[PDB]
Amino acid sequence: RPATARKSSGLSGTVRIPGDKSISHRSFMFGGLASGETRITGLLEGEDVINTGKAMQAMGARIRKEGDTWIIDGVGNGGLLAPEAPLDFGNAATGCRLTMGLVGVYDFDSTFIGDASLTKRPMGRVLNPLREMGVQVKSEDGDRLPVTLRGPKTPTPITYRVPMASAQVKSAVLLAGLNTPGITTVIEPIMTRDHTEKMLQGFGANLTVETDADGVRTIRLEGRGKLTGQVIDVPGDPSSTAFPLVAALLVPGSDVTILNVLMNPTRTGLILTLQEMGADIEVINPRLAGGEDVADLRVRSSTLKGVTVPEDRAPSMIDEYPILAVAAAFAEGATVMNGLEELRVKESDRLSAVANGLKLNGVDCDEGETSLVVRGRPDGKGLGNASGAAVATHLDHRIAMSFLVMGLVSENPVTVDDATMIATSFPEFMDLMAGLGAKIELS
Repeated sequence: RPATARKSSGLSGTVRIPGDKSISHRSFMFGGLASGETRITGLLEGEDVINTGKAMQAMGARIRKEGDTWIIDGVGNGGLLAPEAPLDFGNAATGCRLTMGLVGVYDFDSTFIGDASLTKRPMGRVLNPLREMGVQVKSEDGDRLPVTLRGPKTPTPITYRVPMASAQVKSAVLLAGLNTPGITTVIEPIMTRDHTEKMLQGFGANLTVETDADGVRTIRLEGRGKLTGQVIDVPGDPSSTAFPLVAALLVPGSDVTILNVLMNPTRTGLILTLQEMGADIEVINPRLAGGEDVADLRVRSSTLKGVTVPEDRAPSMIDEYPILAVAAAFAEGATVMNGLEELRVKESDRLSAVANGLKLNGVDCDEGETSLVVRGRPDGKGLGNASGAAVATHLDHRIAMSFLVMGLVSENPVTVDDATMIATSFPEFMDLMAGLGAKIELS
């Protein structure tokens, strides 16, 4: 299902982006665990959230949705009730793993099952630390579902050095720490997404983060402490935010306000990069949501300037390299994006797709084994492709959307060989963008 974006006259509108999955998941989980009531609006009701909510309900949380608001009466930290049946996580690997972390330390049997897909996924990175806290683990093969957990009557807090920087493992251990007396500590070599830390604090947990000279982080959590209900308006998905954000910056005569933007630095490498590139992004109505920094962004057409993007920023914007590279195609000078680390543990996987799409669209860029270099053309002259040449998306929704955004600015249209994958990632993309005045013709 190819799609073509054509030069836009100027984007305008106020849009809200679908809630972030991670914050939605934690809001729902913490909402069910905390004492008191939590009200959530903007929830991304995806598999992880849904399945996690089902599990929280299975363990005593009272959940209901009224209007656009989910209302959760939590069981209180340490208040989880033994589930009467296995907790099926379908294909929600994240919801499954975090729930395991949360529940494994409870002194009741918990069985986790999932579909064929999730059942093949390794769980050991989460199961290992649970075992170290005293959890009895019964699992298949190389620690795969189905998994039965039974926490000890009293778990032991642990000081876990995440063998490998993982926000999820860190998250699983911290959640495990919640029902554990004493201080559970997670030490991660580099700061990874810290939504669990942020949201725990947002729910009243006694959690601190120490960072040493090397940036090594020591997250300490006082277990069995209180967690209390919160009013949470879930911030939007940063990666989805990226598109209208970049489109508004690039399409001249554009003035767009994006509501409820997550401003957590571990998720906003793109925004930070654009700001350095001189993006006219006005941060307004700053506030907190479940402990997360949130603001709305008033984005006006800007003249972006090339910058060098440090490899250490990549984690905070891993999925935004495609759209940043597109933004770079319209920025002054060159933009240098370093980090061959893992664009699939490669520096030519979909990294090549982006480079190729750019080239296909007249963009002067150089793809290396360590850095992608893009020399931009702010006025988009000569960019795009008048012959209708379609960018090979390689079933990558990020490439499809980034290049559709590109066509809103390039002198010549940009076509993507397929947009179907957009429905599976940011289905409201087409409507939101068209709503802003973007002209995207779908095959």
